[PDB]
Amino acid sequence: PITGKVTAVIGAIVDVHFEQSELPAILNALEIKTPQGKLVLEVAQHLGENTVRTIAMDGTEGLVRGEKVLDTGGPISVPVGRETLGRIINVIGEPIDERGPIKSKLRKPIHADPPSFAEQSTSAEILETGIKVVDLLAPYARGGKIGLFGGAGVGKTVFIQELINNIAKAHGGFSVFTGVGERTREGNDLYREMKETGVINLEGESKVALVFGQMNEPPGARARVALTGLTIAEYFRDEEGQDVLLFIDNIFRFTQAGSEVSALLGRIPSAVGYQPTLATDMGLLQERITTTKKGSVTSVQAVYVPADDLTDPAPATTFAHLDATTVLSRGISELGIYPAVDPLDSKSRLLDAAVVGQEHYDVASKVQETLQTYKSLQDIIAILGMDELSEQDKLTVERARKIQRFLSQPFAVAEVFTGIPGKLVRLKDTVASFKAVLEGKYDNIPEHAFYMVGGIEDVVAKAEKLAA
Amino acid sequence: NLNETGRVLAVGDGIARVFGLNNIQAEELVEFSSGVKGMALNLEPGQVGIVLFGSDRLVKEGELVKRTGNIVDVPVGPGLLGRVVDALGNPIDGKGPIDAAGRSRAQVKAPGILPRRSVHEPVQTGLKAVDALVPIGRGQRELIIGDRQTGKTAVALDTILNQKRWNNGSDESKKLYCVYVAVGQKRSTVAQLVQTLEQHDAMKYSIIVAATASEAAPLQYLAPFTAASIGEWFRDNGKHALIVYDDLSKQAVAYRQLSLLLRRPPGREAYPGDVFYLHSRLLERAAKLSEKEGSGSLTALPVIETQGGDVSAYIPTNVISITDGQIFLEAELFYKGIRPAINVGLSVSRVGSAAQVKALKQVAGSLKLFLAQYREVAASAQSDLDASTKQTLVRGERLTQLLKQNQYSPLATEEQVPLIYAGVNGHLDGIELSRIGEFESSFLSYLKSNHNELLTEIREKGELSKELLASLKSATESFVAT
Amino acid sequence: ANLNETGRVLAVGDGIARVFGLNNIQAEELVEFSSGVKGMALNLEPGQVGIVLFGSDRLVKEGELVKRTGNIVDVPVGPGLLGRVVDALGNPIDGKGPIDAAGRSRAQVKAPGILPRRSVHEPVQTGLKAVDALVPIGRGQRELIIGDRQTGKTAVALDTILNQKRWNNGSDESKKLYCVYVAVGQKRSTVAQLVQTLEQHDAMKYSIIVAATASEAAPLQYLAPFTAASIGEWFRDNGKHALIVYDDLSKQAVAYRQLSLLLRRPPGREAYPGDVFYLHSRLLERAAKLSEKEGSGSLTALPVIETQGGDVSAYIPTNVISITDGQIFLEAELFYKGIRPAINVGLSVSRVGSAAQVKALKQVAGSLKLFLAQYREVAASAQSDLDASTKQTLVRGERLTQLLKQNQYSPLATEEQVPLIYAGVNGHLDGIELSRIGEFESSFLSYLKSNHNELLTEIREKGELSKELLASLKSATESFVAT
Ligand SMILES: Nc1ncnc2c1ncn2[C@@H]1O[C@H](COP(=O)(O)OP(=O)(O)NP(=O)(O)O)[C@@H](O)[C@H]1O
Ligand SMILES: Nc1ncnc2c1ncn2[C@@H]1O[C@H](COP(=O)(O)OP(=O)(O)NP(=O)(O)O)[C@@H](O)[C@H]1O
Ligand SMILES: [Mg+2]
Ligand SMILES: [Mg+2]
Repeated sequence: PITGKVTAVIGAIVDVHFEQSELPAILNALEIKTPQGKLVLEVAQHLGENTVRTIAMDGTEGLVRGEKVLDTGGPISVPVGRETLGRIINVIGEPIDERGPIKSKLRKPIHADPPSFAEQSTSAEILETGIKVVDLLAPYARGGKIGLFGGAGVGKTVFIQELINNIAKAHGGFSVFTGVGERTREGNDLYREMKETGVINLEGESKVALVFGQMNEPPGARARVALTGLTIAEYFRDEEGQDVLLFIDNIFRFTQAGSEVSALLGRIPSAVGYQPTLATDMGLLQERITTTKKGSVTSVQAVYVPADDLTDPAPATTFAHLDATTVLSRGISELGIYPAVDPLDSKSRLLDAAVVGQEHYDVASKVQETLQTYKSLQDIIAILGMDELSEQDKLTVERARKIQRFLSQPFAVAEVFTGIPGKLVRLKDTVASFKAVLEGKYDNIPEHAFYMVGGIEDVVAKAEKLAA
Repeated sequence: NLNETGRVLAVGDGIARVFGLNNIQAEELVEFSSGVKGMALNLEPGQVGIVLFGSDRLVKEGELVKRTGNIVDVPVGPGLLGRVVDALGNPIDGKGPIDAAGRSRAQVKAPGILPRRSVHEPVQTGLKAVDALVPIGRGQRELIIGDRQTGKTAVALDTILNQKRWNNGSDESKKLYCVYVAVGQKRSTVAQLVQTLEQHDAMKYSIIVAATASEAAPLQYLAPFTAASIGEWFRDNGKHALIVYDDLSKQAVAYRQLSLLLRRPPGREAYPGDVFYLHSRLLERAAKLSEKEGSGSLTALPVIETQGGDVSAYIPTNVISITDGQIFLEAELFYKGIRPAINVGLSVSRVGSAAQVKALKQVAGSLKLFLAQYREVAASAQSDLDASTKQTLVRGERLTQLLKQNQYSPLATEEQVPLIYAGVNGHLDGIELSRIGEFESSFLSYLKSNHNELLTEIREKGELSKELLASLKSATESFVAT
Repeated sequence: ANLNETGRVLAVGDGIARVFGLNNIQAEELVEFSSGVKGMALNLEPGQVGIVLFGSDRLVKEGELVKRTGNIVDVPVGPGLLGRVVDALGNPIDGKGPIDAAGRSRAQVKAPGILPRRSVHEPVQTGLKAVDALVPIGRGQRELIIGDRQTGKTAVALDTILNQKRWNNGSDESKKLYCVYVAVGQKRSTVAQLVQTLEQHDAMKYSIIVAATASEAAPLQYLAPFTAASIGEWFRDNGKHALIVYDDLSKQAVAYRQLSLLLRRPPGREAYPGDVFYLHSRLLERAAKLSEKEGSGSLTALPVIETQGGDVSAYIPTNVISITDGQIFLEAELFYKGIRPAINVGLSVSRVGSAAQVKALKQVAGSLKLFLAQYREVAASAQSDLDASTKQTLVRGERLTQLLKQNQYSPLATEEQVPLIYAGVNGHLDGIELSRIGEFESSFLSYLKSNHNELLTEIREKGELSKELLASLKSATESFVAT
């Protein structure tokens, strides 16, 4: 049991002195016992003279110079395994749901090396998501990272939950949701909603692990939580072999936290006031989300854009790692289209002949082409009346309106809020379904047959029930 | 001695660097020879850095300093209602000692994830624009933000005034106790505020916590957390407190003073890396507690002053993202006579409908819409426009005018909904734009003499049935014709 | 404990270790810590040395022993690295075992002086219609690939490497071009995937990968391009030719900035140190074409820079432009329209390559440089009059714009290129629609191969257009177009 003594407390920075070379490695978790419970520090630097500088994971009010400090012998560790599913967990792996100890048998460090260059899967590949818009038009990369855009009131939470659900049923992979700087009020919402939707099931089996680093916690805590959430996600890949979803809400709050820790550590700020380690801080998180030979952790990360300036060093660094974006728009929502994904805005590196095959690409590029003139044609149809359209134009526009509505879809999780049955359309259907519509094989169907239905057979089934 | 005492090594700029005090707690309070107090923010090997609560002309090198053994606490309890206190809870209003239920610390763990419930009960501000378009619920943190002199205090203040409607009742679950934090303001400004509350008989349910412009930086820094704990007594005991932090711009300035003078590292705009943590620590304490935990709530109106409307500044950024929405005020609108000068298209309450009386939600549904469509077609307001656009323009002008309101005159919900209804539904179209004010006044009094039944139902039921709606429709046209 | 050969750690933080002893150490000597992690003696001071780490700070504690190495920062070099993937210090990362080194070169090697150089005159064939015709690169040149995120920068360099398969299978050693690709700051998976592409096109056997990826320590990223140039230099100094892609320098500069600020060097413009120019300039000066006496070798550099919001005037862009011998600028606007390669010709230039261009291309590139980037005069104005004269250049312009398009992974031989351009410049496309210029090109090359292969062969073997071949080429062109 290796002991030290607090020698300094300056806000969330705490210095501790030790005995000769009994010094904790940088990134070790240290512990002080407080009457609150216990305070964790993470070793940041070796200052010299057997003194190390640390970052606090909780408040430091009340500390006294000379107080004992215990070395854990390693980095912050977190429980891993199925006993984390359906539970709420903080940055230091403690349960914060008043539901008792995470009776997990193993624990792993949050700091760890990425899969080796040799361990790296060598061919990019689609993660089929069960969602038309995404699969067809902006498919997710397996072991990739995806930027989720647009703030609130666009069904982000239902969209995330549908993903947790589609992945677990279609690929039997679990999810980990990391609220990085999560607003306590909103975490409490999410938890209640997850129970209501089924994805957490306290009396049964849960599909998702919740890890929260709330806004009222010190930067140290907010910077590390992502890695907490990620470690749990890695265990499902490395030991259970699954294709795993990792949600990070919000990735910008990870950056800002490290900006703040860096500032407390005395480091001279870089451009725009971000930490000089902005890119490596980002790399140390991202490079761990990838496809090994065992599985993949794939991550859906919510991205805030400061000043709506996309060249700002935070998005700019983030974007470097993003394989796709899903752009949720109120403008798509206010036309009653659910999920409110924007088909023109949402983009993927993998919408590519080589990755998805020549079919998939061709179908999607036409859909894209179609919707594109229809967008510019919103301008003349608003002035010239409808009739003023040319032969191929008045058709594709009648058929665009038809595509634009076929991009809707009922979510199995929305079911409880809606009563409409939910549909997980396989990518296979999604491709043909859209190819056929584009070829004119369904022009003689009224638009409403296309709204809130799964695969083509439901456009068929629906239109026959509208008939009487 | 040295475990319990210290020698002043150096003093200057409200920083006392102190030798000894080897057993002191971080953030613990100290006492000096001359009697000036301070708190120990920097614990270092050689020394302790103490920030002073009073003029440092009172401190000298060599001077003796004692521990008090206490982290900053503050008295809390109902006995503070009607009182005006400094940041440590000393009475400053000449009304005698303050009776305390007990004492809470300045810094308190915000309620966790689990002991909460979704925001649902409204904080009725009395302000048509807010209650109709940017509704606030008990537990929520809603930011009042804008450039100087745009009406920010006024929004907070009409809100506090409006709580007379329940704070004179007997049903503790409906009452809303009020805490107002004056950070960095001038004393005569706090004095005049007090007088206003006194005149409208709102002091009885309010507590003023004042750390004004001449007061040492620590006290301005502390005042919010300290007021927060005062608020929390209500929350922890099955009641509902509203806390206004007027304002957080000035509190961030105070903390920056301390940090720069303690030589902690500076960052953007010279703020310390823990200025986000200061405000989030502070603001997560507003909360809507679970049924197990008593259903208490604390609702926060932090104020932020922007400079040139730049919400990307360091402190507004921090606070915009911590909170649940923005009420955005603007000089432009203000000068046009739109008061409160709320910019609808920039204001939001992420909570939204869940916190609105159902009646107001019923009539306002479309208000959100017409006004949205209004400010889109605005540049058209300057001859040739189809009857579609002429209409859109007619409507919006009037709905805008309906949202003007005098200061110190908050409206009951049952007074708000019929006014909003008339507009929303086109009963104001044929009425020249200058007469919308006198219309509101006359129409209200007419409903009060002739239709007290409709108003009583709106108030007592909170929803509008198709019978209420139909009744409302008739009574309106009735008046508009007349 | 010898304090001459050995040291004790005083402190470690911010990527620096402060070390006591090592009295015999040289400035910039590599050192070894207990954990096996390596470092570089950066600043020797009375009573201590400051060592920059090539790994995480976790891997070094206070009180630990540090061993001298004897060696200034260096790397393995030689033809034995071919087919191999290594880290910035030369360590294999490809699962394949110890590197087979002809010897070791320092990371920092001085540039060839004023004397040992000769003007570039030998083509680096990219196989990209737009680059070979309009921004010809010569062996020994430095040409910047610059543009925003996701604009095809890497594609342009990678097609160039894939294209070398043409000569690196022959015997004639002078026509061959070995390839060093440097990944600095990229995702491990990007690079893994890149290497698999290279393997699949059988390009890997003549290329070397040097990777310092996103999660690695800033100094490893700072260093990679330098150790990659010495690897590249071996070919140069031994009468052979090497192409080096620095993908990308923007990220190298960022890493360097990380190191300088933690070293507490004063932030300048955009927070970069004063020496961020010297960072690139010394690196890139090492590209060269050597004299007869120095064996005639060459190292050609293709550094990649990433603009933000398309601004080529930022500090780092202009620094590199003031070093290299030209730029290939890629516009995000063209890229989104489907014009790929999205080479903005107005803003692209090769300062020395014209000499080294294959004559055939030079001959059918008559003014194409001037004309095209000037059709841009009319084009921008077009959308005030339905003119007569300037309606022609709008139709030719549009055609050459499609001719310049090109699919990825499909680099094309010179003799496959010159006909397409001849057929464009002389207006044989004027009548054909836009949507068919794509199909025209594939079908036209088939026709040429089967029926007029004698002529392609002549273009390939002499590289010129004799009046007769010029006239014969006119013949075959007119025929196909008519049908
Ligand atoms: N609804 C209203 N109608 C008319 N006048 C108003 C209204 N609200 C506020 N005012 C006046 O406008 C001025 C600014 O309001 P105030 O509440 O002081 O804003 P503020 O943003 O706190 N300004 P300051 O704190 O001084 O930067 C005061 O003189 C108010 O009396
Ligand atoms: N000539 C081409 N024709 C068609 N598609 C292309 C071409 N070149 C590149 N692409 C595609 O366009 C995307 C961007 O190309 P890439 O070469 O990755 O550019 P980059 O500037 O290096 N992007 P990054 O480095 O990730 O910011 C890739 O998905 C390519 O597959
Ligand atoms: Mg004010
Ligand atoms: Mg690239």
